[PDB]
Amino acid sequence: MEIKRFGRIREVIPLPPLTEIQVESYRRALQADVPPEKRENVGIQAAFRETFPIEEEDKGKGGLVLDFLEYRLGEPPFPQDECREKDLTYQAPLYARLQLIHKDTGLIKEDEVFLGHIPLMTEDGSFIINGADRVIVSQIHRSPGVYFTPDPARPGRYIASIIPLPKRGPWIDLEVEPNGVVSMKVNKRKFPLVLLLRVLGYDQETLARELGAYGELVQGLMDESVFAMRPEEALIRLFTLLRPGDPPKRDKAVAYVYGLIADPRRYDLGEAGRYKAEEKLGIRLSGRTLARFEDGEFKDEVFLPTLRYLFALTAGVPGHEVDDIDHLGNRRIRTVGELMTDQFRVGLARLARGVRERMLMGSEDSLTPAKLVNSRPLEAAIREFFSRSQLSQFKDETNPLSSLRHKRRISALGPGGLTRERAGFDVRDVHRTHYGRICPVETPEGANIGLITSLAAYARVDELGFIRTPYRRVVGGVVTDEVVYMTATEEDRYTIAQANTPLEGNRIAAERVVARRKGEPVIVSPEEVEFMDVSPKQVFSVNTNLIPFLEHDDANRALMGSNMQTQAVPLIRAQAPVVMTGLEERVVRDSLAALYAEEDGEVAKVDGNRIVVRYEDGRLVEYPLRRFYRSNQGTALDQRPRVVVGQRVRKGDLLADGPASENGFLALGQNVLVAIMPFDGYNFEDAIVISEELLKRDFYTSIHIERYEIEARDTKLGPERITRDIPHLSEAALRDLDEEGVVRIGAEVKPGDILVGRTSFKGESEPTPEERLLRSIFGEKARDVKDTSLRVPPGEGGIVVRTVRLRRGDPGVELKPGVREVVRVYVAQKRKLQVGDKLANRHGNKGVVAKILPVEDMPHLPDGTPVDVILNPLGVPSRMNLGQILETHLGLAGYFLGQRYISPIFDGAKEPEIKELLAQAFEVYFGKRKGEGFGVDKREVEVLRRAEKLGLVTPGKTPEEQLKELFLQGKVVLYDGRTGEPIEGPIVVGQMFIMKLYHMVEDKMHARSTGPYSLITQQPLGGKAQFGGQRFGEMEVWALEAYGAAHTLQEMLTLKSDDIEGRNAAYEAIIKGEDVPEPSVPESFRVLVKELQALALDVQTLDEKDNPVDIFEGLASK
Amino acid sequence: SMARPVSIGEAVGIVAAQSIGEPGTQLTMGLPRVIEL
Amino acid sequence: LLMGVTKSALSTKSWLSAASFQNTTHVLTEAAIAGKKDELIGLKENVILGRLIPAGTGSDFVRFTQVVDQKTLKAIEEARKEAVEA
Amino acid sequence: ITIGIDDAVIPEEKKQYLEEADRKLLQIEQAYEMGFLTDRERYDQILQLWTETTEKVTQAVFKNFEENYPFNPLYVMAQSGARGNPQQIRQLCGLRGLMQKPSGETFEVPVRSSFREGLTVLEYFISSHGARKGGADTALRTADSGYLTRKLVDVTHE
Amino acid sequence: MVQVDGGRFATSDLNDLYRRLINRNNRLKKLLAQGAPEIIIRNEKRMLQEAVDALLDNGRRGAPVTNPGSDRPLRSLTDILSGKQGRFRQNLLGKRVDYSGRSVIVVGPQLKLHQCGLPKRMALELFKPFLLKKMEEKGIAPNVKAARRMLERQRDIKDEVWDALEEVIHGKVVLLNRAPTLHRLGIQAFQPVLVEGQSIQLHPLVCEAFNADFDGDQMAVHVPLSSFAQAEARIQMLSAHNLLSPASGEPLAKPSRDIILGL
Amino acid sequence: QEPVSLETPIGDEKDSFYGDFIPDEHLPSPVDAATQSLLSEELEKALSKLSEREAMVLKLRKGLIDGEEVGAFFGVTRERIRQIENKALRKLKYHE
Amino acid sequence: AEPGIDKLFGMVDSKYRLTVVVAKRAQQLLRHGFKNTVLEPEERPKMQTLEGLFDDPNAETWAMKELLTGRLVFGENLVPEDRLQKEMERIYPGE
Amino acid sequence: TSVYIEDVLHEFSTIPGVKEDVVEIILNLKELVVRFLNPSLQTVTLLLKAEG
Amino acid sequence: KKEVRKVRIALASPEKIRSWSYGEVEKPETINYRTLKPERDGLFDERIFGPIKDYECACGKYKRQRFEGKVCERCGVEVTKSIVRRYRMGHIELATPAAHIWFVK
Repeated sequence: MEIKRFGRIREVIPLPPLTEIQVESYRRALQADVPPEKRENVGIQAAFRETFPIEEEDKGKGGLVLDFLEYRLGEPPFPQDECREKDLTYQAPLYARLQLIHKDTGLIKEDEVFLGHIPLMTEDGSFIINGADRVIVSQIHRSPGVYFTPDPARPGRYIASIIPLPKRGPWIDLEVEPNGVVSMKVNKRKFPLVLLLRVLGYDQETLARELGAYGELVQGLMDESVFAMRPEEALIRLFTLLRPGDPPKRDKAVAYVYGLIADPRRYDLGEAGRYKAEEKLGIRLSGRTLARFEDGEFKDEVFLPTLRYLFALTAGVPGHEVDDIDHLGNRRIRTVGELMTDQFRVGLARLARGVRERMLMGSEDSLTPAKLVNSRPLEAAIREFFSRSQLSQFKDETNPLSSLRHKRRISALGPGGLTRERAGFDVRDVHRTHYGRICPVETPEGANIGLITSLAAYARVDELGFIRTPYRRVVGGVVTDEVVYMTATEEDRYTIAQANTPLEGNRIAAERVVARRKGEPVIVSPEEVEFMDVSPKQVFSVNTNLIPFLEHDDANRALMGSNMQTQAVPLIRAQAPVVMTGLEERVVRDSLAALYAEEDGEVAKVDGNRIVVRYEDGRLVEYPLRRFYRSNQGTALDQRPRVVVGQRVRKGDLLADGPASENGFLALGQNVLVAIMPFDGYNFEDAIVISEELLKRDFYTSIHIERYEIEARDTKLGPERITRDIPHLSEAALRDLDEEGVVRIGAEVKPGDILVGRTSFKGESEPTPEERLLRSIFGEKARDVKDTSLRVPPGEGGIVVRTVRLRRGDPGVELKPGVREVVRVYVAQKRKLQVGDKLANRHGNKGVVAKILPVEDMPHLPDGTPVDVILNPLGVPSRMNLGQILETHLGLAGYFLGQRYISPIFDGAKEPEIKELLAQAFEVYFGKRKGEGFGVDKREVEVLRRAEKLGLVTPGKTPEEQLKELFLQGKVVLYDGRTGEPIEGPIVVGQMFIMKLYHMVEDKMHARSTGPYSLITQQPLGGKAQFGGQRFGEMEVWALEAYGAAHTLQEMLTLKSDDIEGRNAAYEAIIKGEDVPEPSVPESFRVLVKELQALALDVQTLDEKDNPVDIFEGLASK
Repeated sequence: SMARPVSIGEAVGIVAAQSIGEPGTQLTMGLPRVIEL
Repeated sequence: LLMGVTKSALSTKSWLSAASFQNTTHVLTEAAIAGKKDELIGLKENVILGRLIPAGTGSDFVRFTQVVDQKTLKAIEEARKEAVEA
Repeated sequence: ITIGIDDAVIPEEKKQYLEEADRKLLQIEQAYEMGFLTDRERYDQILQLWTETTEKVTQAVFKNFEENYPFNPLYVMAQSGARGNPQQIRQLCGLRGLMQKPSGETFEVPVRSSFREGLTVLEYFISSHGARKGGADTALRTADSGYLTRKLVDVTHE
Repeated sequence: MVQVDGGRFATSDLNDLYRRLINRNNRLKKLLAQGAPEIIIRNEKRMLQEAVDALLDNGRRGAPVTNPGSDRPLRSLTDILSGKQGRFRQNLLGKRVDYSGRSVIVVGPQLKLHQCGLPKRMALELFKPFLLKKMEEKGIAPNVKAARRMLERQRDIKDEVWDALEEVIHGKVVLLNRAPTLHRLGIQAFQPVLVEGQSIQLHPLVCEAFNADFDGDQMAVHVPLSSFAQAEARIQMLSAHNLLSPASGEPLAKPSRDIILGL
Repeated sequence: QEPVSLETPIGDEKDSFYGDFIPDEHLPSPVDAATQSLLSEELEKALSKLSEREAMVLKLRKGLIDGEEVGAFFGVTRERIRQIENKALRKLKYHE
Repeated sequence: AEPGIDKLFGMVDSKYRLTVVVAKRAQQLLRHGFKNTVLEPEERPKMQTLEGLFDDPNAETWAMKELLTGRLVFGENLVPEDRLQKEMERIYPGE
Repeated sequence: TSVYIEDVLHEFSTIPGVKEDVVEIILNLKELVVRFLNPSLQTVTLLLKAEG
Repeated sequence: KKEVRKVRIALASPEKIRSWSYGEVEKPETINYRTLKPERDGLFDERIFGPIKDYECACGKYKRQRFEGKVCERCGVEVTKSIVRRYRMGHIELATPAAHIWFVK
């Protein structure tokens, strides 16, 4: 299986480690491996230092000075798998170091306080929370900076805006009124900005001349000079305009917060907020926000340049200073680390809220730790984040790729409340900046469009929540092997060129060059080229980047394909596509699917269970294998070993294959032999037909493991117990249970079988007065006990593979209150490809398997080789996805050559390469035929007739050469299986990669007769051996109503659910062989009479002539 | 649904509703006008 | 008087119909005071009640229709014979 | 009746009509560079140009199938009631014309390419803009399914 | 009032309001018995008003709390006659239904328009009562009890039983519905046809009416039980009778893709 | 822990009310009236057939207020309550 | 479609009338025995492993069949509703 | 038709000393092609047992 | 037997409210944990509303199907399934008048 690779653009730098977003976000979050000595703070340590100097001074007695030194974690409670087996979180313990001082002598320092537990991250990038693997998405929002907006309402001029956040961080808006009045909005407050400038220290003289020289608009500033004659008098003047009945003397009081400390700051000193100000305007920014503590009289870092630029924009050209919202340099991405640290900060301040109150009830000296510290608020906060937050979710780990794509997903809809389901128009739209930064394809179908979108393959978040796509500098017309990851805003400064631009080492070729100055598509010259694209993968996500002939595919069905790959199911006979993009290897690599040698070496031992190697440095290492493990959405993820005893190996070489990996290539489905023709109505509107042969050679067959669980809760009536001797059960039903009442391993279990025997006592509680005595009187413990066991639900199981008991004397387990033990039984099934299943190619051909033909009567080549699958051609013209056709063609050639290929995305394989390879193949599919003893079939001739008459072959030629022609065009003769006559027209066939999706027909087919019914509302449900009924919706009612279906509708609203007396009459009467007892009165009606009567309404029923009518069945009488 | 005259007791109301509502799913956001009418 | 569709509906003669709108208490009340009748005209009203659709089979035009074997048709002919006394 | 790649037939007249619109656009470019065309009229004239080039090649491929291969699977499906909008076919064989910006202003450069051969990286990214606006509209159709029909029923059930 | 999971009980919120009012009213009576200082009797009378207003309608006066923990307005009579379920609304907005099932659909070209194919097991469960009857008519079972035990598990099902099921089906029809039911042809009735496999099979012509294509799309299925329900079902509701749309007199069961391409 | 209210969001806090989720079992809830009817009568029959001191002791000590042997006796030895209690049961169960 | 349906819509003023007639016919067809019928003689409905729809599979089909003959009578208020059931139970046994 | 392995109790097992999971093995087993030389033989149980 | 063509809400005279009722709810006594049986004359009473139990009496006075329409002696119980119970209504005898807040607010 030799790989030819097509197209050579030398993609100069490899992909980022595609998990880096989570791993490094949660590295930067918690400086954990590094000493607290280490100089950078941001994340946990900064969230610490932010709150930490806790000054509760003088309202009676104080001198509390509790400060921060160090913090540490080190030791996780339990192993990872231990954290999953028992339902525990994978965490480290947090204890920071502290010293509270006094107004008097000395300072007690209690080293450690394990205030709160803090989860950890796995190598691969996920978390373990409730026992359950979870993942934190990222988030988008408006980056905290200085922005300039056209006046929404008024058509003319602009309004500034100073945006901070964390939420606590005040919002200021600086608009200039044609009236001249420079208005200024905080908390809905509108006033001449000047009052504020004065508070800073700006006198009306230096202001107008040195700022507003260039605009005459400066005269809109200086109007109220009457008030602006007095400095600190202004601070009070302003103090007025918040009016709770304040102390008008309290000087630096509100101005303290919007100066320095708690409110507008960005994370840390240097680049946190300063970049967004520094770039859009201004020059520098000492301090986090405009502030002063050392002199008391205040300095604005900010307020002058902001207004200066509102001038600079209102009048003429510094550059062109209107700011775009959706531009991804004026929008920001929230890594995991930061999100968790935001919650960690608000938790820490819940603690700082309680401890102030402990500064009051505190004795005098006796305070050192637990007086001040409880884990409770911080713990509750972090825990609340990880297990209840909108942005944590169950790991999408159907297959490796799925989980990977989840890890690098990106959401708009913030649990902080960033965006809501109502609005979406311009929000959802792709924006110029999403180039190289965000996938234009990866957004999902239906409501969630453009809100959740995954980031580009090459994109990577820098120190501050900004996406940065690379580019390579080019020098005059000389291209560099040097690469710069550029900011969105920074990107627009330059003239960037396309990667599909011709080369000669470092040199452009074409005088006409394709290139993009900010946004626009521009034709340009070689000299003018400042930067060039790295490769065309950078434009799209990872999924989207695994489609090989994407170039020829409408983005709409390309999205379908990208998303489809998410839901592929890992197949026992998994295969890596005959034709790949090349990323498959790196994807199984970066996902932690497989197992790779760490050094050169040799192999020592190879179990199904583990592998042991002997390295160069002297080491010998055991790697155990994930033998057969269950995944969040059912799919089996075992690792298989691929190496032998006494085989040498190379660093980075693979040792065992992941869930859906084939010799270390992403294997999501198979390569089947497709013919692409219509069939006797069996591949209709998208349906798909199959050769039974796929089942005999276990192809589209996948394992699946469900997992059942039951508790032995403890009761008012007495404790429940897990045992074999249930009462009213036939010996037959008990055969497969072990002595403890748990079903034994490797037994075949049918819906209705017992998995776990459990016996509860008779309910209605322990009747002390008479029975208590009876207990003494008669064989104490001779009471009564009913059976409440665990049955395989309708739906099914298969065979028991694994049991887990979590018993009392709980040896490392957090059992719920009341819970005595729990039992889980794991049940697997091999799921062959039944009819009703879903299959789809990479190019987005959703289809159902609709017919399984026996090998015998389905379309076969001249040589008796039949096709495996039969796709309707009618699926192609609508859904412009000619990629799959080119897959099929290349596949055809790869079948006879016995080789696989890599067509890089936009550096594809071109038409004639294809053709040459096909020629190569014809001399194998046919060259043999002639020597073997066999020329043409009379059928072959008879179809070549119609072929040249149709214009496919060129008349006058030998059938050999005609068949060559017909081959190269993608098509070959095909015989009907069932007639043996040929198909009157040649037909394209080839190898197609096609996969089996999560949507099998187990989760899907229900059918209710009769059963349970809910207690308040009497519409049915299910439990023991009964499904639940389908909802008959209002529209379904409308449907019936349009028709005359009066009775059918009544039934649907009566006998078939709700009306009890009626439905019972109905069943019994069916058993008789009677029609059905519809009438009497409807439930709803008598119930709405009495329910109406419960408020004092007299609702009475009348005859034709207005007369009384007893609706209540002769039961109304007193 | 036939081409003979309408049969008494046919719920023409609902039928007309449906028959106008269903194609609404094909109206670009068009529809706002159908509402505005 | 020309009205918007939602307004047109929202303001019906029937009360049962109106209790299917986010305003129920008011209308309940209103029609309680006035001893208001709901003739069961329309469908919505009739269906809130578990009653038989006033359209398809449910039309009084059709509800009542009878069928007879000739055998039993001449049988009712006998009923009016015996009615003559002595 | 299957679908090879070669069933998607690019007419000989494409490269022609392309040449034509290429230099004619160059004309409009001097004609604005001289001062005769206002910045606006330039734009509207480019748009005009491509609008026409597009319509032209569309009718041209249909002329091709009609005359040379009247049993061409693509064109068969298209002119039967099976499958096909000539607008689409235009995109497969001929060219998908001008993509618009998010805003509404159509792009200055159109998409010269067919699906049958390499859509370039950027033609693709320009394509996307409109594509997701379509998918979005459809999703905003789904959201409230019997909305209108609801109100109508409330008005009409009687 | 009920027993859920052991020593817990569960209560309709209305009973705590009714107890609130029994409490207040009784204390009032014995406040008149045990002598009558005005401000105290008033305070009680006011309490009384308050709690009537409670059980009738919370949150029109700031709302009663069950014991600070589940600080949620208790369900008042009014709340029952209005809400999400609200007695009035739910009867329309519609119920869960007994005789009903669901599966993925699959093209069933070798059906008639007349018909729909559906999976054996499904058919079995669906007409189960009827089937039991049939087993009783014939020597298959003595009475229903036996018939019942006969069918609970899958490997059992005897051939003659099947033949009886077929006998039950005869010329009855079932209704088929597809998700967003926009006009009345969103539901049509078909003659059921036992088929190998596990999904429902549909006649391609009325993939038009139900906007269904075979790529994961599911459909539900219901039985009609009465001779009446059946009559409407096949006379007005059967597919083969519903050929032209009522929207436009155009025919709706028309040739779609494959058929046309062929002809 | 008290009886919990019948209407609470279950699972995904969307629209579920905890009456939705619970089926029905049995109407008659039998073996109550008939059983008590036999029960208390037979119980009383043998209750009466032995010396009332012994019967009544843990008759009302175990079944008319609360739980005590320390406090059991009106006023005799702990030994004697123990004794006659046990022996009473014994003769009561199986008469010789 | 089902046997001779156009002929049956031709039989009535309202489509729905047909449904009501058929329904009620199948009803009495079951209730007062199954020998209610006007047509059995020779060649009426049938089924396939023995042959007997000549006893009791599908009742409404029987209705449509009878109705297809001018044998039955349908009409708004032919006969007083009570003496109807009296007469039906009195003439035909089978309970 | 059917296989049984000493210490295996179901097809989803793995044996010690053995690379192939019991599925890989039963798949490798389906490949077995075996002539009966006598058409009375409806079935045969082959035994494998090897070590080291 | 008689058809129902018209339905009418009126306001109800307290004498009608008593007419509707069977017995007056006395005690705020649901049911005792000991016996999941109706406490004295509490909200869930057997005499007032009807028997929780299928066909049986509260007092066990009558326990079979045979006397389907008859009423029991020491507690008043006319018998059927769950439905008779969900259908019968009681009443509270209010000391001081109180007001239907619908008419108020």
